[PDB]
Amino acid sequence: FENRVAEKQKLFQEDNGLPVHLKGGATDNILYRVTMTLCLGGTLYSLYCLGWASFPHK
Amino acid sequence: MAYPMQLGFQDATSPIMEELLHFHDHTLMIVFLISSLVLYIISLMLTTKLTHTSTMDAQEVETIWTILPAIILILIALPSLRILYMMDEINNPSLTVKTMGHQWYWSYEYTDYEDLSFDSYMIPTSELKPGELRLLEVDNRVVLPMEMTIRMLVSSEDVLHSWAVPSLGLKTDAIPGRLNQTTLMSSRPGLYYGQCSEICGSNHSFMPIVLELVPLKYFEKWSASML
Amino acid sequence: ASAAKGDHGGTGARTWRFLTFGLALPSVALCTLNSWLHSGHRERPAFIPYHHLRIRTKPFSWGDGNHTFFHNPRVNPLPTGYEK
Amino acid sequence: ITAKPAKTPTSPKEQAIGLSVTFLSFLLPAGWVLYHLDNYKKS
Amino acid sequence: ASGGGVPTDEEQATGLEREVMLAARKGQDPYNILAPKATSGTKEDPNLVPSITNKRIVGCICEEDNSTVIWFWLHKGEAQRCPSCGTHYKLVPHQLAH
Amino acid sequence: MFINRWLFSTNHKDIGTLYLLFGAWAGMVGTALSLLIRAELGQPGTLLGDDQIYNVVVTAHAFVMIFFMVMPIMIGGFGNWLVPLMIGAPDMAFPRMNNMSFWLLPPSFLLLLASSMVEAGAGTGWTVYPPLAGNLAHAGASVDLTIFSLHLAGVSSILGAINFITTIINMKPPAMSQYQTPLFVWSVMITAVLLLLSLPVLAAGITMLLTDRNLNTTFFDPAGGGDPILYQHLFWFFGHPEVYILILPGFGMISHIVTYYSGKKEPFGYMGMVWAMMSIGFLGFIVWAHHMFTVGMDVDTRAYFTSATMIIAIPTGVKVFSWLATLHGGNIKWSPAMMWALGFIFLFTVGGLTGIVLANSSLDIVLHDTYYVVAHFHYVLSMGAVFAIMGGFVHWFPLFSGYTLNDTWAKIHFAIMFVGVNMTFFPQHFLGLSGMPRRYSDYPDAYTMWNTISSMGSFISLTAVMLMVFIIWEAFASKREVLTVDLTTTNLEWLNGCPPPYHTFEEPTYVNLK
Amino acid sequence: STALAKPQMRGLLARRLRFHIVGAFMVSLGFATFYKFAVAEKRKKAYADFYRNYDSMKDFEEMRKAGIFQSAK
Amino acid sequence: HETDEEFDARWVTYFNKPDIDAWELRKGMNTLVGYDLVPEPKIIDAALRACRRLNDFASAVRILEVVKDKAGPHKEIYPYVIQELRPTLNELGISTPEELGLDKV
Amino acid sequence: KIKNYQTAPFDSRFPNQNQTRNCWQNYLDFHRCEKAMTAKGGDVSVCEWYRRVYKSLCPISWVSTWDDRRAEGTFPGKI
Amino acid sequence: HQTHAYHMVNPSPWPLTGALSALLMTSGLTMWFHFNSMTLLMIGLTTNMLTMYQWWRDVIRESTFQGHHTPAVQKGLRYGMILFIISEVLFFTGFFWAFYHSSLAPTPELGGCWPPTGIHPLNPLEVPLLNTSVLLASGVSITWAHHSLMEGDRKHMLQALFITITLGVYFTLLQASEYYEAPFTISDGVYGSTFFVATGFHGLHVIIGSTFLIVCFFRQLKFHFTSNHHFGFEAAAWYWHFVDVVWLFLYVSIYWWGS
Amino acid sequence: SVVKSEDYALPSYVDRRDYPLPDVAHVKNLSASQKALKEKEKASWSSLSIDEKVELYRLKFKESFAEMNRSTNEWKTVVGAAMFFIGFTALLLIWEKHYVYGPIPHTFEEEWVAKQTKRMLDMKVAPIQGFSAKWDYDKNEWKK
Amino acid sequence: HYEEGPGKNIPFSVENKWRLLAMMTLFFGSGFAAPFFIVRHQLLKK
Amino acid sequence: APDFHDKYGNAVLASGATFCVAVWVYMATQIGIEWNPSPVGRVTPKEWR
Ligand SMILES: CCCCCCCCCCCCCCCCCC(=O)OCC(COC(=O)CCCCCCCCCCCCCCCCC)OC(=O)CCCCCCCCCCCCCCCCC
Ligand code: HEA
Ligand code: HEA
Ligand SMILES: CCCCC/C=C/C/C=C\C/C=C\C/C=C\CCCC(=O)O[C@H](COC(=O)CCCCCCCCCCCCCCCCC)COP(=O)(O)OCCN
Ligand SMILES: CCCCCCCCCCO[C@@H]1O[C@H](CO)[C@@H](O[C@H]2O[C@H](CO)[C@@H](O)[C@H](O)[C@H]2O)[C@H](O)[C@H]1O
Repeated sequence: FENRVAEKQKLFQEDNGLPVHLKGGATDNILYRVTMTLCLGGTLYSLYCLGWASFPHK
Repeated sequence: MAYPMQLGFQDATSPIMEELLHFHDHTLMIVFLISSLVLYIISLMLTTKLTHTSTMDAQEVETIWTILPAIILILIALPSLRILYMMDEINNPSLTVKTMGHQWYWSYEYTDYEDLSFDSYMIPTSELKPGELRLLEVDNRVVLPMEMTIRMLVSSEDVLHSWAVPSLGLKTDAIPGRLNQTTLMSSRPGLYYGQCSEICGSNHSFMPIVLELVPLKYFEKWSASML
Repeated sequence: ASAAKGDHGGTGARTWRFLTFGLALPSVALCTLNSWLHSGHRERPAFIPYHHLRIRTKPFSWGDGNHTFFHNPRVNPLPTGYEK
Repeated sequence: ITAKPAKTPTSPKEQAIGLSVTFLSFLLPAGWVLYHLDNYKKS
Repeated sequence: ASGGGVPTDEEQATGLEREVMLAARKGQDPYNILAPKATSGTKEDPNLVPSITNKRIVGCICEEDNSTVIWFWLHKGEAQRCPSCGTHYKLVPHQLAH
Repeated sequence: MFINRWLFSTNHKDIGTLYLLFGAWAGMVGTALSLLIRAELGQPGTLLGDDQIYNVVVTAHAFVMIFFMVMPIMIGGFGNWLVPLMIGAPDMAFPRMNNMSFWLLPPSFLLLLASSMVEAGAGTGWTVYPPLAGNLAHAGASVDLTIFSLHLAGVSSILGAINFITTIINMKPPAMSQYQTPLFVWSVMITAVLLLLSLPVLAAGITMLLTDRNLNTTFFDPAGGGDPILYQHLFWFFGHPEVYILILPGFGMISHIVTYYSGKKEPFGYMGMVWAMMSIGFLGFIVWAHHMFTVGMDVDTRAYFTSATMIIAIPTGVKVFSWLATLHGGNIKWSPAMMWALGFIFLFTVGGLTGIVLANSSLDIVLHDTYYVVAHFHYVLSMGAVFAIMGGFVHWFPLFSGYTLNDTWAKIHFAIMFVGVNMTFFPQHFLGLSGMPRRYSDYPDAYTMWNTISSMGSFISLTAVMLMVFIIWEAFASKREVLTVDLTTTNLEWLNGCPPPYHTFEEPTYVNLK
Repeated sequence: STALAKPQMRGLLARRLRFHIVGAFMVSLGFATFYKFAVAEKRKKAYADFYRNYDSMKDFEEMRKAGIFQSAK
Repeated sequence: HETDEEFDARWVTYFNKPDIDAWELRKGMNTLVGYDLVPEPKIIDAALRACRRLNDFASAVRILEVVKDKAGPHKEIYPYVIQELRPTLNELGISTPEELGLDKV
Repeated sequence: KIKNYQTAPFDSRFPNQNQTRNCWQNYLDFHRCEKAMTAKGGDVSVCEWYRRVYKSLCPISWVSTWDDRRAEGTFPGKI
Repeated sequence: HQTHAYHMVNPSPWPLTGALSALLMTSGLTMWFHFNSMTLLMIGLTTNMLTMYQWWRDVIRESTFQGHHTPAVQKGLRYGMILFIISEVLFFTGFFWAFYHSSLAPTPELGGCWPPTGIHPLNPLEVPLLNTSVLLASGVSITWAHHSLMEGDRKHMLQALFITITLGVYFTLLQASEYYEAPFTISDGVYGSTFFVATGFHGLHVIIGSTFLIVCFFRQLKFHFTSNHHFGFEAAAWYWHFVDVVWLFLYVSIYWWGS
Repeated sequence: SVVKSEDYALPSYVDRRDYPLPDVAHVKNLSASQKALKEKEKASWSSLSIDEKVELYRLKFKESFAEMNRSTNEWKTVVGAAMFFIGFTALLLIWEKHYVYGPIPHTFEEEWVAKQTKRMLDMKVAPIQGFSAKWDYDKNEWKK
Repeated sequence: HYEEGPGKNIPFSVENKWRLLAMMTLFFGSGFAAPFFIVRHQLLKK
Repeated sequence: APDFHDKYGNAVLASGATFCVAVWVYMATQIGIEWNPSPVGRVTPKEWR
């Protein structure tokens, strides 16, 4: 391995106004969407499960 | 039992409950005095137009208001700990009785000589007899000899309960797997009531304790007739 | 103690490597010998259905409800005894 | 503290409406439930 | 026994961390990491309070060991005095972006 | 813009505001739960059902008031807003982890609502003792939902505490020592040290309860050799420090409010105030078995817990007298905030003194698990903690919002709440001396009179709560913008205006060493 | 027409304080004395008087005749 | 600390500084009213003459009000102090708050 | 032979509120004594004291569960 | 522009996804324990890993790539890590308390003795002694790693850190094998309960520490650490010595004294 | 005169009796005659009329001590409103008693209580002070 | 960057006092009503 | 200029006091609340056995 820290420092310091979590480029946005979709979808699912569990299934 | 509009403790039925009453009176006197002093000082600080807003020296006064309370605590702790060690002294009981908590009723076992045991359930309100107390009466009372030292042993066969009789100064938790001991001595005959004192589920409110204190000779005949 | 060795002039990488290879790994290799030696199966004890063991107040959330998570048929009996 | 006069004053009439709507928002749902307690118990 | 391959702060530190390390070598403190030392505080010898704008909050610990700090905005212009001990402060505005 | 600001926040003020909104919503749930308790008790006979439903309501009441109302408001809400402003810091040490402490609470609250919706609820008491809380006497999901709710609230406050301690040790001006920070900052750091040490013990104990319920462990089950009493030690080893956690940030706000409305530049006896809060925090870790005096503990153990518990009166009495000494000579301003603080001094003292009565294990045998304990703790919590919160809310609302309350309405609200809480709780002393137990849906007929009066009190407090909502509405509806505030030279949090800009102390304060 | 005399002008707050704190202490001893007579002594004397001639067998006989017991008719 | 006479002399000296500036005048009065006393006439006298050198009539009047306020319910103090200040009031043409109507609510 | 039993006397090895070990110890002692007597061909009646004490102290369900477990071979104490 | 040395963090979604993932895991364990389904739990485990991965990636971005970690930032992280470790020590304390409470007064159900009747403990001189020498060795090799790093020696840093991780992994495998081989299980009364819960939380912390060391390994491969600035590696070393010390207490208490 | 929010960081005016000389004058800007009055103030104050003296005071300060310390009738509104809302609370309790609470247990009926009270006395409930102590067992009546 | 100043540092609008009243009512009212509905749900179950 | 309290104070105080006293009196005495006062000096004991 050679030291490529300087290229990363230039990438993450680019003055493009992006928050750090998206500053890596297109892959950051994809991973974010996957994460937030699983969190929101999975939270809706937990509410459905709570609704199901709230009634006797006799 | 408690009577309507009661303010303080049920009248004491055992010499220990009597000590607790006198010790509470001594403590409450100290409580009323401190909180009157605080309310009074408050009103004193707030009722003048004279001011003094510059930096105030703290060391002199912190002595008084640290040593005064320490001394007062000591004047509480001394009689408190004397009574603690009293309720713990050796006494030689004439009788041992066990009570097991259950959901939701007490059972009692008197197995010094014979195998005597029975369950004790609240009288439902719709079956009270005229003059009987809602939530307090049981079908089978805990009959015990008056004027004698009795060892009570308390445990549970399911969840926690707690076996209490305010008149005698008693409350011992009922814990499955454990055998807790307390001593009971009534100075008088009569009927003494208590209620389960650890949350134990749907009928926690509805599993009372009623002791029936009578002369030894009546106790022996009752024991015999319950076998 | 001081343990029983010596160095201390300066505590550097060289000293700590000296201790990794000269003391720590050899102790591991010794304990490894010692263990891979006292290994191989010890006989399973007679089954006795003691009520304080093999507790089941609720079926486990996997398998048939009755098998612990790292059930070893050879040495873990079920509450009715060792398996076929 | 000093402060400016209200930018959007709330007259006595407006405070009476805000206060009434506030108390109703607490009283009516709980009142509805408690009033119907007997239909719930025996159901 | 030993060789290299590990970058130093001199080679690789960047952004604000590098600025603070480069200022520290010059004996300078643009990011306010050190407590400034008081002058005598008189009107001829006021504490000099650097700022990047035209006012800054000062806290004055009037005597050593006071637990109470006295806080006030110090404005560009004539020296102002601590409202509790009277010690003088003067704002010296501007610069920072080297 | 909206999502970035309010869901992705890394700003101490906005996160402080989220906690205040959350704790205000919890407060409504808590109050409703307390009114159901008192509607059942306001007449003899059975209103709601047997003890299960009644104690589900009692359990939820306590968990909501403690974990979702008082802690988020005092530590999350006031601590986040004020602590960085009071030390001239630009934010918290960990501004993004700060946001996770907040967001862990709505799901913690959801798990608690869930536990009451499923099966028959968790009717266990907020102490969640086994075996009642075990998988036989509370089969099904309610108690596990309750444990997981506490695990989330635990994690939230542990990460909170690490954030506050670090921020307060590390982010002061380089000239400011710890003995130049205001008392409220002290109170939050000390509270945070208690959270840090006590919550992990609770987490261990409720994890053992979770495994007793679902993995066939038997930590608290005598059939496997365990001991129900063990859970009580683990729980109260946390639960006693928890009660000091609920009141300490309250003591810090009281010191600032009394100082401010007395027109003083500083509290009387600062170092005695600091010493007292550290001593209380320390002593708070060695007294827990005063919650266990009837479980059958040896006599010398009961003698030690009685004496060590009493000693807390000493540092606590220092504080009370120092508050009085701060009033002394003041140019007293009778703001609604000052009235809440003066009520706090008196009513907290009363509840502390009935705590000293319970500390005597001999008399506690008779008072334990009766309404005398309920009277003690509602004086320190629903008068103490609550009056501190209301005093701090009316005092700092103009800083957080840039708008004033109508002070006459806020004084009317105080007078209602004062009458309602005292009418609720004062007669419970009589019910406790005369033997009424805790956690009862019904009582023998002799206890009717005090229960009826106590229920009427609670309805008076409901009216004050409803009025508070309307008072907040009125302030935001009329928009009276703050112009000047006095004593800024000794109250640094006001010095950036009202409300302060989003970014404050971007240029730090100047403080020289001399 | 006559000059007004010089009044005390210093320590007015400390002087009011000292006067009322001494007041509060005297009141406190007055209350401690009252309370030991109306509550504490009254209690000890109620118990002492009740028991000095108490006959427990006779107490039981009245209870038993009034029909209150399960074990004694 | 110090005797009463040394406290007063220090305050007299403070206000008697010929080139006392407006800031020192205010600081000296705002500090002085934090103490548990009503200032001696000779202190108030030195503060009124300092008002005169600063050409500030209104603050001379305000200083008389604050003497009256520091006395709280001790109503004999203010009339005694005004009595002792009369030759200074007369010499400097300071009217009291009462002669100005500024004691009306 | 030295009788008139009223109840178990105070026993200084178990002076505290928890008396669980007092019950257990006398239950063990009784059954150890009865086994030693029924071994060496002898009189079980010298064991009688322990039986009286544990009967006075021990909840009937504990005795009964311990008796079933001794009959099943699952009693975990050493007899 | 700021003129203090502290880090104002960009607004971030990871606190919210981390909180939701905590809801999904806990409602998921509930689902699993009572409604026979693993679905929520697996989604919660997944979003939790994703959150941790991005959150810590972003801390790396802010420090190594963006330079936000001035000495005052770094000093705050030191305090945070020390406090965190203190909270984990108290968590273990409550399990040690459970263990001593049950073993010091063994109740009649157990036979009134410790170990309980029918429990046959591991011999503490066999694999438990091997484990102890493993984790003590890995405290020596990680200290060699730290000194190499400070001395600027890339190759011996990677070699010592690799040796440290291999020993963590060996510990983990030895322990998995010992779990399988043990004749007593979690359901064997308070013996199995205290044994498996205390050693199992310990083993989880060994996995967590090994993961953190592996992260430091790859960051060092990528040259992220300077000979003077390397807080991630220090935090992982502190945590690692914590895990070793907890093991010494378990070994002495549960395996040796409790056998 | 007009105070502005964007003035927060500047020294400001306040009427407080413990801070009698505030950091700025109440009125900073002066009209033509107010400027002539400030010049006149530099000469002997005996030459100033009462009106001029008052007007100098009102330039420097907003309210006098008597004004800023005055009492108000606010207490009437506060005590009266609190009683009004406390009275409104009783409306809630009347509704609850009418619509929510059902009949109380039969043990509170007058004949039950009379019998229960007898039985409490026959069992000598609280015979030392609390209850039966207040009954006279010789005259068969409550002690007067 | 964000709006600063009174009425702008909060997640809810105070532009219109009546819309604000409705929002505050839904917000506090939902919290207050919930335990009564949960008690109701529990009674209606068994 | 008289403020709100000068103009309305006396009325708020008189009406509030009167309303509060009347509605609490009505609530306490006319709607069937069981206060359960002490029987001491009030109840004539009656044969129960
Ligand atoms: C709301 C219902 C009230 C019911 C009244 C009782 C009826 C008497 C019947 C008719 C009387 C007939 C005679 C029978 C005597 C039986 C003696 C007994 O058995 O003995 C035991 C009793 C004796 O107690 C009492 O003797 C009543 C206590 C009254 C204390 C004064 C405060 C009263 C304030 C005003 C009303 C309360 C609401 C606000 C209270 C504020 C919180 C303190 O039981 C208690 O322990 C309760 C005390 C609780 C401990 C907290 C104490 C701290 C209080 C604060 C100090 C305030 C200082 C200044 C004084 C405070 C000035 C404001
Ligand atoms: C902080 C704690 C707290 C508070 C404030 C309260 C408030 C009240 N509680 Fe209590 N309560 C407990 C904690 C608390 N409680 C605990 C721990 C238990 C024991 C649980 C158990 O046994 O397991 C308990 C038990 C308990 C019982 C005993 C039940 C039993 O044993 O059967 C009763 C009975 O009357 C009771 C009543 C009330 C009442 C009427 C109030 C009322 O005074 C409430 C009135 C409303 C308020 C005080 C809210 C005001 C403020 C807000 C919502 C803040 C607004 C915020 C902003 C504006 C930012 N509670
Ligand atoms: C804010 C919360 C809070 C606070 C601060 C405290 C403070 C104190 N508490 Fe309490 N307490 C609770 C909340 C709190 N408590 C709760 C929720 C419960 C029940 C838990 C449950 O079971 O659900 C409870 C239960 C509880 C019990 C157990 C009773 C039982 O269940 O049987 C005890 C016993 O010792 C106790 C004691 C004390 C004492 C000595 C203090 C001391 O810190 C108080 C010290 C203060 C003072 C003493 C007043 C000021 C001092 C002076 C003016 C000086 C002069 C005074 C003297 C010389 C005495 N409390
Ligand atoms: C190899 C060493 C590494 C340990 C990790 C092991 C893998 C399994 C899962 C992860 C467990 C980690 C957490 C600790 C939890 C408790 C039990 C785990 C210790 C363990 O693995 O014990 C096993 C039982 O596991 C069981 O039940 C397993 C039960 C599996 C379900 C996991 C329990 C989930 C609930 C945990 C809730 C966590 C609460 C944490 C709150 C944190 C505080 C805020 C032992 O197997 P056995 O067959 O009984 O005996 C061996 C017989 N031959
Ligand atoms: C603990 C906090 C609560 C304290 C007490 C709250 C006071 C309640 C306020 C009024 O609540 C309303 O009361 C009505 C009756 O007064 C109910 O109408 C009910 O009764 C009516 C008339 O008798 C019918 O007209 C309606 O259809 C019927 O639903 C109505 O639903 C309910 O919202």
